[PDB]
Amino acid sequence: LCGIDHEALNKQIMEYKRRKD
Amino acid sequence: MVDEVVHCLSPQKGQIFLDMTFGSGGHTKAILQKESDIVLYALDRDPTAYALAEHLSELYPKQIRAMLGQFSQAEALLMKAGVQPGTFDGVLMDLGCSSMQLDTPERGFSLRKDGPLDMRMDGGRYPDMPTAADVVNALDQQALASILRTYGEEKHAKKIASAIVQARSIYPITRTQQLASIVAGAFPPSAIYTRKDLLQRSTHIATKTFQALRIFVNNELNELYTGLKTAQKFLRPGGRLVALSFHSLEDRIVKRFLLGISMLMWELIHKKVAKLRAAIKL
RNA sequence: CGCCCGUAACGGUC
Ligand SMILES: Nc1ncnc2c1ncn2[C@@H]1O[C@H](C[C@@H](N)CC[C@H](N)C(=O)O)[C@@H](O)[C@H]1O
Repeated sequence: LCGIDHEALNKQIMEYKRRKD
Repeated sequence: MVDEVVHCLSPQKGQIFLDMTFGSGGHTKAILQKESDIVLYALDRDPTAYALAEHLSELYPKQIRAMLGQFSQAEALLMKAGVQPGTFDGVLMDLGCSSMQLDTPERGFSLRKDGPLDMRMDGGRYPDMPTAADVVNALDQQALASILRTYGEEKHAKKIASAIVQARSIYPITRTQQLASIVAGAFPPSAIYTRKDLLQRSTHIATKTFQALRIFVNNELNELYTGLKTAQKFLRPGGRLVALSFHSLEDRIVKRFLLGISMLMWELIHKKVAKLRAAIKL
């Protein structure tokens, strides 16, 4: 875990990755 | 040192092994250089590295079996190839980054030579996977700061995170040296080369921020843990597991793993020093 | 006067 979630930050990146494409 | 990793695997005749981190093939080409009547399975999620693995398979036909994939998908490819659990005499894990992805600037790992902010070990195999540029161009301050502080062991997280979010709102970050100047700007021109290395060598101030993104975009920690489990199940009783750690997190994970903790199955036989620790599965 | 490294004793939130 190490504190930082990866799936939560992933879709926040995807919601940025597609609003550019 | 390479010749003391094979010293722990103890390869004999007829044994079969797994090099979950093939890379340029240093450890693999050192096992065969000691004894050749073996069967090594070579895994690496880097297409540039696995290219050498199968370039050696056609060279050592009755020995090498190249495989491409991450640690997280090593269980599927091992089963789909005809490998049952409890089969390997030894499993090798050499964590970190191969010299191919750090030196070649087109892959964007080095801040020395300029390439794009890519930082992906998988490279082109998954183009929908976010790059290091996509990370610093999306997440917020409180999220970027925690990635640098934990994954990168950076003390001045909020300072660097605020420097990234401000340079972002002007122009997107898409290169390695472009990002290195942004973080170095959060400090006066003095601090750019103040930090010293283990050999008292001068290092850039972005070297920790780059290491955090290197671990985050490739998910080095979560993929390491699933790789430790997969190595445990495909090792036979009496099989040896050698793991080269290269920072506190990679070392604490394998430490808590071999002891059997999350927050009796292993005979820990070696701990040397860049920290090695080998064990035996029972 | 600012930064970096290391150390040390400080205070309301998980
Ligand atoms: N989580 C991971 N999943 C799959 N492969 C990885 C992972 N982390 C690192 N690697 C690979 O392991 C290699 C690590 C390198 N140090 C290679 C070591 C290799 N023994 C050599 O001779 O250089 C790199 O080529 C990476 O592509």
